[PDB]
Amino acid sequence: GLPVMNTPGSNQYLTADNFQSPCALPEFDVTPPIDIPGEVKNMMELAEIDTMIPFDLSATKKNTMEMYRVRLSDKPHTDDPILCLSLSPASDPRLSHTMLGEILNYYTHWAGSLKFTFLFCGSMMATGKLLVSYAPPGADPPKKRKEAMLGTHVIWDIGLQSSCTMVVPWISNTTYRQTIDDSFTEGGYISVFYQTRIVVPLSTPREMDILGFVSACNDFSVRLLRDTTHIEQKA
Amino acid sequence: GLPVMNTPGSNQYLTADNFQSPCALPEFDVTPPIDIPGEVKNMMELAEIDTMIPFDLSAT
Amino acid sequence: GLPVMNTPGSNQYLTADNFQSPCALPEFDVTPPIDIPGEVKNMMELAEIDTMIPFDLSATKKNTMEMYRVRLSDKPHTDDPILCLSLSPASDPRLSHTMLGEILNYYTHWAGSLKFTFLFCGSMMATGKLLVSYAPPGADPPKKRKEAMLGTHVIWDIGLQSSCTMVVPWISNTTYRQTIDDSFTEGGYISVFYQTRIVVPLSTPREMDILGFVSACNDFSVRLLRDTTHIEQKA
Amino acid sequence: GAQVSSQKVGAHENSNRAYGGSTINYTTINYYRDSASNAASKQDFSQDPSKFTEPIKDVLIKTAPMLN
Amino acid sequence: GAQVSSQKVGAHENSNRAYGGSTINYTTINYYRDSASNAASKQDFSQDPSKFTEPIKDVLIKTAPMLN
Amino acid sequence: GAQVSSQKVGAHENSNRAYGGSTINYTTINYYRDSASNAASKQDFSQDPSKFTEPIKDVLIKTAPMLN
Amino acid sequence: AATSRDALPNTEASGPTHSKEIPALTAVETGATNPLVPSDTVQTRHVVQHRSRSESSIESFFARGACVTIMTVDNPASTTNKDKLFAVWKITYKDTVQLRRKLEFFTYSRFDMELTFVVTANFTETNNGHALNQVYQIMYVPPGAPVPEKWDDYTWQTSSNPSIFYTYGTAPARISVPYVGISNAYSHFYDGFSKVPLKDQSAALGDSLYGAASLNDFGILAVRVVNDHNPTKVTSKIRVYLKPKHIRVWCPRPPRAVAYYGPGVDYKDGTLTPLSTKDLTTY
Amino acid sequence: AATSRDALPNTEASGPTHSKEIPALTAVETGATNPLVPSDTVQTRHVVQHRSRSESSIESFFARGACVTIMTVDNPASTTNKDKLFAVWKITYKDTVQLRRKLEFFTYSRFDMELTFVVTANFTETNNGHALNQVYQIMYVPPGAPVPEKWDDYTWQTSSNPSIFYTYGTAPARISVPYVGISNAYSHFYDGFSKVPLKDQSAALGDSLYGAASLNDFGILAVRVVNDHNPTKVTSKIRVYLKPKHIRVWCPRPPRAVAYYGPGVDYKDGTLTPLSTKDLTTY
Amino acid sequence: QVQLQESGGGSVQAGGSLTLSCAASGITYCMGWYRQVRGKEREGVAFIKTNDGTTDYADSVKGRFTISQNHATKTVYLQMNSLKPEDTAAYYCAATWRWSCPLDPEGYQYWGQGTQVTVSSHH
Amino acid sequence: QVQLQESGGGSVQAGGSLTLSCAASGITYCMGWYRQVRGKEREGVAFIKTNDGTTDYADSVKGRFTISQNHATKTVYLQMNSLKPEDTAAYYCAATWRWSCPLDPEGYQYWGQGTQVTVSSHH
Amino acid sequence: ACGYSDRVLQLTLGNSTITTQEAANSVVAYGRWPEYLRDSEANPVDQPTEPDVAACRFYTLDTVSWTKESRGWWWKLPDALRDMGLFGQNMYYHYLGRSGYTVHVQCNASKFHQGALGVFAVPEMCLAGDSNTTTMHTSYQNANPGEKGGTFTGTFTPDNNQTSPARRFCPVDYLLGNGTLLGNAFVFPHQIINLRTNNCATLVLPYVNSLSIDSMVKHNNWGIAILPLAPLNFASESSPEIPITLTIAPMCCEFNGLRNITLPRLQ
Ligand SMILES: CCCCCCCCCCCCCCCC(=O)O
Ligand SMILES: CCCCCCCCCCCCCCCC(=O)O
Repeated sequence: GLPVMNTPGSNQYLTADNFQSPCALPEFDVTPPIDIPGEVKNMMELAEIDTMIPFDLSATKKNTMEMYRVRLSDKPHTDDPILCLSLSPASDPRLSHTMLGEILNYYTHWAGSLKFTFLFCGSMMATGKLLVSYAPPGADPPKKRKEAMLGTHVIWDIGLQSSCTMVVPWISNTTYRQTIDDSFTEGGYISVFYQTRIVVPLSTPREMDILGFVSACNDFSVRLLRDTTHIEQKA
Repeated sequence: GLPVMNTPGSNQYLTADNFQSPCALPEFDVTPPIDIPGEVKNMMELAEIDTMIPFDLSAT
Repeated sequence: GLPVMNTPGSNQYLTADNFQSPCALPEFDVTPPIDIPGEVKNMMELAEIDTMIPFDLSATKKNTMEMYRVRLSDKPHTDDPILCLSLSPASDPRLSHTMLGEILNYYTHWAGSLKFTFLFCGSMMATGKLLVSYAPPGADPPKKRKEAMLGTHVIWDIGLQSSCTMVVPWISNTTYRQTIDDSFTEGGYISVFYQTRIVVPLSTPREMDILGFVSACNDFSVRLLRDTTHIEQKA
Repeated sequence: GAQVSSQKVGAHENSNRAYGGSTINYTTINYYRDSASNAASKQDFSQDPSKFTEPIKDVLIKTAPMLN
Repeated sequence: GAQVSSQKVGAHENSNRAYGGSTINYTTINYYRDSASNAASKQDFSQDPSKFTEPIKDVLIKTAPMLN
Repeated sequence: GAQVSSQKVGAHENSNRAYGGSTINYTTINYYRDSASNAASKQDFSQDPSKFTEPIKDVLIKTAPMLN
Repeated sequence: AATSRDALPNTEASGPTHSKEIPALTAVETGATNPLVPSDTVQTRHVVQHRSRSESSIESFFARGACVTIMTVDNPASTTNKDKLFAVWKITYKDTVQLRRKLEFFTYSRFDMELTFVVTANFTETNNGHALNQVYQIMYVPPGAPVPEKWDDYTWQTSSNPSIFYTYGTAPARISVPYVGISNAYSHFYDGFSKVPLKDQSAALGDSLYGAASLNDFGILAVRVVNDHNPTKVTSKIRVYLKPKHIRVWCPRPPRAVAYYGPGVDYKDGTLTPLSTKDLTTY
Repeated sequence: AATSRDALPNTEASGPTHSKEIPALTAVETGATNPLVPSDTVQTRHVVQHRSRSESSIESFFARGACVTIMTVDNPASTTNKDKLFAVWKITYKDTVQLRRKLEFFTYSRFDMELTFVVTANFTETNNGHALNQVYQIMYVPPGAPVPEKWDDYTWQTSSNPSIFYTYGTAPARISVPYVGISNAYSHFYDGFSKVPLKDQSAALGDSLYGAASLNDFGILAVRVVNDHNPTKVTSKIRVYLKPKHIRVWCPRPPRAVAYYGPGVDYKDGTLTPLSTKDLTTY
Repeated sequence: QVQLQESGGGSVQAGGSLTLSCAASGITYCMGWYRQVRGKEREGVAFIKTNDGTTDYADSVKGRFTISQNHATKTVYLQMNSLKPEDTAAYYCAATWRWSCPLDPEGYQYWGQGTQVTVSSHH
Repeated sequence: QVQLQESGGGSVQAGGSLTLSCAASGITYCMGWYRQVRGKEREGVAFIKTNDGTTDYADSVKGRFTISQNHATKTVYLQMNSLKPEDTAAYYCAATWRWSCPLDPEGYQYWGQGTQVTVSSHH
Repeated sequence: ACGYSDRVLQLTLGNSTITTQEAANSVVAYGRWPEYLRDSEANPVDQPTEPDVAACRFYTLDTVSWTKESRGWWWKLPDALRDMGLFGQNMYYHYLGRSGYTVHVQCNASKFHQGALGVFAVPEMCLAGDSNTTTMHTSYQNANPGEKGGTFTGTFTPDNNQTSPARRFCPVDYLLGNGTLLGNAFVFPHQIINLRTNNCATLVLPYVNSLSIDSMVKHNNWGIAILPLAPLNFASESSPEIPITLTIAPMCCEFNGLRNITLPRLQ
């Protein structure tokens, strides 16, 4: 019958292919699916849900509740950092273990906007103003308020609305950055600083905690699926 | 002739498949079937006929 | 299913084929391309850009700046050649190393018109007239002005317009010539001669240089792609 | 002379812009001269189990007394 | 009964006299009776992340105070 | 949804009662969902070498003096 | 209306501001995630965006075929003391890690399973022995069906069992199986017990294992070498690659943090440290 | 409007002349290349031209598939002291010469890559040993993904990595990959540094290699022999043929004159003599 | 084609308790239904289902023994308590996928090598 | 599957400088991330990325050593200057593609044979 | 205008009513709200008893204490409410049943207290076992602690008694008890009682499972896990303490298959 010719690729099994194939259970009565609440359609949805960043990963505090507690105090004014961070969502130990981090680790290129959301967790009678910031990379990592102040930042007041949000807009050389620790496609630096300080009256705890929640903005996208490293089957 | 490519599944015999195949007795005169009384169409018919349950299955 | 029959050619990998093949990264988000200035579409464009011919390839002058400097002088009238050349664009050491030469070396047959463009590089107070010529092959290579004068030539005057152009029209037995040193499809001879001589006044350098630029004319075409010899990976 | 028929969709791909939604059909072309050689359609009927269930001469009404 | 669908062109071949330019479409014909057996269309939808982002009863207006 | 295109006939078979003569066309059907997967059309354009040849601001008239 | 290959929301030009509007202010106590796009906290230019979420669609994420199991079989000499080893495997994704972890981001699902079998072979003894191309049988024994006892018993006659005869050295074997789930979706996790301990019974008779059920029971695969005993022992491995196609999922969960241990949600000790050391005030 | 297979400009009949027109006169100082056709410097007849630039079109020039890399693997005896050699290769055209030089005439580009794998094999020991048809796996590990450590570790389970199982002796393996470039075009050359040396840091921490970037980083290929250890050591070579299709390029450069040395634009000494001896006044 | 191994078995006194381990090859529980059949000769004790629950014990031992499943290690145990001289028997472990047949010694397909346990009459 | 070789190593005096070469098999840098881990036993010195830059040195040696990449020859060096008796150690070279792990000796997969360097206390 | 504040709310079902002046609104899980089984998605055939008010009312389970050294708490549904009035009764009296809820976790302090409690709602909250010797072996008696609930821990402790194991959950807080990262738990419907803001929590969770109607005694739908996000600190007092109370109310409940009463061994 029909004159046919074989081309390179015959008899090769692609793991990522898409080809019809015969059936093992012809006419199997498929049980109709119900409408179960909460159906996903894209991974980017799981990503746009805030995720508590396990910031402090010091020798003692790691792998315990204390990794999510960035502790603040009522000490006098100082330009010294409260927290430093690499905008390496998919590679920074601090960001690699969050929902957002975990999704990207299955991809090679991530691109779009991210959104940190800080929650003040101190008494009602405690007040303050902080300067959370973001500076693009390719320069000195700022260690003084004065420098972080020179970049993209959001001055935050502590009050009735306990949480705030700084939006790190996508400002990058390429159209997508490497999900890994590479310079050419390096992300930047996120830093929080006291804008005044923490003020408390008498009979109030002088120390409290702040939780962080990272998520993506609607224009966040990813590409080129790959395997993650966050698990391994040895033997 | 026609550029074709083989995909995984070529040269595999499925016991539950369904594919046309050549004929051994071309033009064999098939004897027309009559209308014999009592024709099934589904197993579920054989099932909807009462069946005496052999209840007591004691040693004896 | 469908009765098919295999024909000779099944299971053979052609390096120059063209057949669809399955995809490794289904639905990979392709980054839209921008409109970067300067886009090519054909090799023949790279070819129609003048290229400085490294004429003098003498033992001493080769592989140094001096290979592009065809030096002229104010000596008295003589019919002796200033430069000789083989219209073997793809094979003559003199022509094989130019942009035009390099393109053809990936092909087997070249055909159409070529165009040499000479630039006078002597003082403003220097003058002259030269006879650049082209004679078809199959006869005595001319060594006297008198003979080169009997062919296709362009008498050139040195002046305000520093450059001139002689067009070697396509006059060949076949429809395409071998890009190699073959007689049947031999090219010819290009030669420059003094039509008067170089005249300079007092207080002027008695020697100067002339650069050459080879390129093709709109009807220049090529065929049958092959590998070049101008590079090699040993071990 | 192809035979295009419908399929009873099971797991509907998050699509109705191709798959799942809009009716999915399949093509079938006979390549041999013999009926034997044909594929098994599977689009078979179904009947009332009465030629087994009620092999009775009179008509049964499931609400009235069986033996009257 | 073929299924011709469109492709999202990536690297457009210096053509619009065949490739790149004029919309490139692909054909798809089902060869088996079962939906399972069908190829994966990939022409899937996309929805609003609200059933996760804003699981709130009242309506959120991103410019007004969250807690009023 | 096939793609029938023309061929530039080379050696015309002593025919015009099938081959050579009457325009010879070829069919092309895409089998994969990705543009990458598509065959190379080869029906590419051609442009004027001016973005190389005449990169000049003013307009060149090949009969008049270059430098005026 | 919105598909996978559609362009994401276009960034709109935004300028200076001084208003009674407060984009930056939220309160995550509401559970609601504040939706802030670029044109909020900073002044952004107008951008005709081009990036699409095509490759991140449910179908695309699981669009690869994973390695679920490795089944060993052989063809020993007719003179051997041991029996011709035929493999039996309980059908499940769980045995490995990768495919499982990916299926763990969700609580439920429906997907037509497509299977692949890349078989391999080799000799074992230091003998220049010969072996003709071997034939392989892959047999699907549903729950409670005749599971073979020998490599050559009535069972393999499979008058009703969907099997696959693979001839070594050809394009790998493949079959497709739709949603065979007893439910409406296959439960990757199950909070409960198949039995309920009762009071007028005994602790033995009402004891059940936590986390399991019939939900994840579909049957087993039995693989052998259809060729008889050959003068030279030839072992063989059967790799099964499963790929979910036409997939849907319900209710997200966080991915598996620590190393796996068993088919349960359980975790072993010493593997409880997922993270590393990194300063709070260092980039 | 003008395509590849179109006939070039027809030569027009030109006769004697004596005018105020000066075709032959230019001045290459203008950067502009004088456009002179036949009917200028000489009297030409009318020619209905037939030659077309079809085969010289961008697509056609790169229309061949080049040999990018050779990867060696084997299948040694179960008794060997050494480990079963599996190959890992950084994905790049640069390793060889040919394909590279051709890609060098331009500054940038976009092209869907099509790959070919013509694998070969052979025995190695002077033993009349036997080996069944071997199975091969080609695994694409993107940047920063689990690169295998052994020939048999969890990595090859590839729940998300696009791999290729090739069965020796069949029509060579092939896959197509579109423009995976992080840019808009792949940069064959890159004037710069991935890092910028800073002042309040140390020369070590801000040192980077000139010419490189992430642009040309796409991942690596890992190839092995899926069959286990066999009584006879069987080595194998994996040849990768890459062919650019659907191609575009920007801004020409002159071809590589001297012999290559490294992935940089660098050149070794002693190979600085591209030309030969030839007289100025001899044909 | 699983392979059983009887480990963790030995001498002890009367009244005490001892544990028995039964690791297996594979692709272990895949042959399903693990058992514990004692007797110098042949006699059941414990039976167990790889899936679900699903315990049951010999009436003669009921309420003093327990069979457990460690699907991760691929080992099935047997906690024997309040031992008594009549417990000194030849212990073994078994399997058959057939989801039934727990009341027939010859219904099995898989068997291990064994481990002699001794309930020494010290007291 | 690269193969390392430690060459260009030997005795010298105190204060001087010596160079160390580390050629490799393949398909060399393809396994990526070359290193220099000294110590009589095990202790890092230099680390390097086959791509980009991308240097880093052990705090203990910082500012006196340098690791370089010769992708053409497939050799990675190590320029040791201002040597001091405490530098007499067992030098080796390493690799692992994993773009990270430079702070763990057992994180590697590739190792060479070695070369003993001696900073002889002459002065 | 007329004082409609997001913190001021009133919930009412049957004969019970909850009021609050410090709320962060309410969270309607996955966007769905409770409803009865649709004839379309129906499974069994019998007539379904819809107790409504009788079962649809707020039940206050026992109250626990929150101090500094508290690691966490966990509750199961429909477990906890297995001893609650009619809902409890009808439950044991059937084989199949579906029920929604309205968890109203209350927990107030003062303007002088600080900290945060993460009230999470994990559909199918499967917790891990306590031993590295026998997986999936946690007994039912500990799996359904009922209204007293189960508690999280800050360090994994393996059970070494193979003579007679404990057979209970040993959930380490930073791993949600299921071995994932707690910081990612903010994907399941939830609310944070960050003392300063609100003083309660509210999460209406609809019936989720793979089945349309399933066994209640046997299967647990929603898991309520409350773990301290921020530690409870007060003034300059070494041992502060405030109580935590939960009142989950069933919604759109129905039952199929009336049989004899189930009496499960609970201890
Ligand atoms: C010829 C081989 C036929 C194979 C028949 C199909 C066997 C069904 C396997 C289904 C695996 C899906 C696992 C989901 C388990 C769950 O989450 O409940
Ligand atoms: C199954 C194999 C999948 C292969 C995946 C593709 C790897 C991408 C390789 C792209 C090579 C193009 C080189 C261009 C480099 C540049 O100039 O910047």
